[PDB]
Amino acid sequence: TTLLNPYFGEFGGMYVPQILMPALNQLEEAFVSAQKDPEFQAQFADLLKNYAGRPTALTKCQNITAGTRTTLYLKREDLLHGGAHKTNQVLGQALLAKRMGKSEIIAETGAGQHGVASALASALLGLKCRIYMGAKDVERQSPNVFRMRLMGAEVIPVHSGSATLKDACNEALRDWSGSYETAHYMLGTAAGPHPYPTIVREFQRMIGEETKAQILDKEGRLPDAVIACVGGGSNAIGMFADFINDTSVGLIGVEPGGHGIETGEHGAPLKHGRVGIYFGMKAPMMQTADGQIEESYSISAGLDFPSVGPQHAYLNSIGRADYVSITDDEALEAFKTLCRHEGIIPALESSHALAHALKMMREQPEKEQLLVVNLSGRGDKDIFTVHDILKARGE
Amino acid sequence: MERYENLFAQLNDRREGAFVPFVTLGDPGIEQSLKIIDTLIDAGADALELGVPFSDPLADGPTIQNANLRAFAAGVTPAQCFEMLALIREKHPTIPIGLLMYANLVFNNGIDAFYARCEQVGVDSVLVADVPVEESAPFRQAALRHNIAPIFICPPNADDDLLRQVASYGRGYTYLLALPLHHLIEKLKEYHAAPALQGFGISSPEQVSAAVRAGAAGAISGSAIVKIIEKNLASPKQMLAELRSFVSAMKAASR
Ligand code: NA
Repeated sequence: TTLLNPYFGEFGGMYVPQILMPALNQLEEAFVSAQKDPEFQAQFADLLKNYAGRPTALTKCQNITAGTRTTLYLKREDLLHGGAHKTNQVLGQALLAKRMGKSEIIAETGAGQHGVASALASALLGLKCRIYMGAKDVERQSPNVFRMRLMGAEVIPVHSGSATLKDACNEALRDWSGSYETAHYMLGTAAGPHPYPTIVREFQRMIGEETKAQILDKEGRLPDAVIACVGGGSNAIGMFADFINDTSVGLIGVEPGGHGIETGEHGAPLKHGRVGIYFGMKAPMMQTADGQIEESYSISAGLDFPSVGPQHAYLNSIGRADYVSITDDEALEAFKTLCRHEGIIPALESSHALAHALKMMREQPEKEQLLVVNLSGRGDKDIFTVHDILKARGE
Repeated sequence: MERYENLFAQLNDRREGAFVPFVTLGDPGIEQSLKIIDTLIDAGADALELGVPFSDPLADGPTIQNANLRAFAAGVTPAQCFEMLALIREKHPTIPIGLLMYANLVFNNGIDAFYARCEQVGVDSVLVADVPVEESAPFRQAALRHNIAPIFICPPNADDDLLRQVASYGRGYTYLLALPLHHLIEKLKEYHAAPALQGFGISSPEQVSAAVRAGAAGAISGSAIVKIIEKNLASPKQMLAELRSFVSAMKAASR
């Protein structure tokens, strides 16, 4: 029994062990109450504005579109405190945890960005934070681990399974099954069991709400398309949400193509995976012929989720949103182009969305179009990765 | 599911509890696993609970996780698991066999098809670890259509509504994982739930007797068995010895 529908069409659900159900029900109830509380809304907005830096700018590209009939805008989530859109929702979940009278936060991370985000919200709101991380991701992300420790977060390395993310994510849920009465599990994307896909969307929807008002004020019309990368689907659904009932606005999600869909080494389960049940939800995922969960691949660590939020699978199925893919090389080129023509270093994740926009622009240069790309984050974190590649190419 | 009915009927006439050990199929190797199973049986197990290796067991502790890894390294697949089950059933006709599955393995080739396959090889029950009662409908429905008992877990944080549902949808036995223990058993008998088996950390003979004495139809050793396998990976001969020894003791305690 639930207050809200845990499914979007046939995708979604709450496929978790019986022991976790009370936790999901308590959470859903607190979210509904909170959504109706003006004092909650007021508090959340205050943090976003006075701490996080919202609203973020809507920048018109000056040089990148020369010689085409495309007008490109970038929603600047790269300017948000923390450097990525993740901040919006961790703050929201942190408040909700407090409204529930919880005093501890649990989270897990891979690329490390969600870890850093959960730690900063917890430090600010006086919550105790513990983050599970797979050793193989730990050694690979020493910088983010250090950030987490500076902020007072306990980083618990997991010596289990593939000593990777999935083991941490399973240790994170195990911990929660025994400590939910005092701890909140801060899932880092618009996926997992209900009510997370709904909660994460709602705590990220300001992205789209702002963009609409900003584009109407600057251009006096809605854009022709809004584009965003999709790893788990939070920044994308955050941008799309407010535009769903506006049918003249195309919604385009971009999954990582890695080395190429045909190579098998990519991260596009929505368009190239198979429906399955995992992570507490029924959704498209990358799995073997016999149902084992495979690893996804992308140059950007933040798009390495082998599944996708259920709402995206639904939007695609009914034809409201289109999903495409962009390879490592295409993302690398868009990364270089933005630095050179606009003076902005974007995150490699965000670069996948930009690449697709550049593609739309260059393939039909005389097509008049007004596009908005969600620049989900800044790429300072990616400097070294990009550098090593271009050298391995003599550039 | 008839095998479970006949087992408990018998155990009652002997004022005895059931002792059900759990093991991951194919751990540490196909042929070794088959000898282990034959040993557990010969040593006195009343039934078996067998796990099928999954890539991401979000509902299992580390002892099981490692057993799962060991089975994958041995190149074990679901398909190979079904050939094993057929062999075990061909050798032991009356022993009830239950599987511990994860949703995706059951969903993969179609839910109905999975249960049809279980009916074929002789499986008696299936417990899908990550499917709560709220989402159980298509699973329990396919199970019943193929004469397979759908097993559900009754957690410590269970409420009255949960108890009612479990008692109503479950068959075979109830997997007992706060609330006073005997109280919990009383309520289940009241709603006419399948016989309850205690599966929480059963690792010593006194715990089995204590489970039975509290009104439970028996007990399940969740990882205690998997521990002996890991301890003796290097000595197959001795591994079987400690297994026989342990199981024998656990079962003597159910009397
Ligand atoms: Na993904």
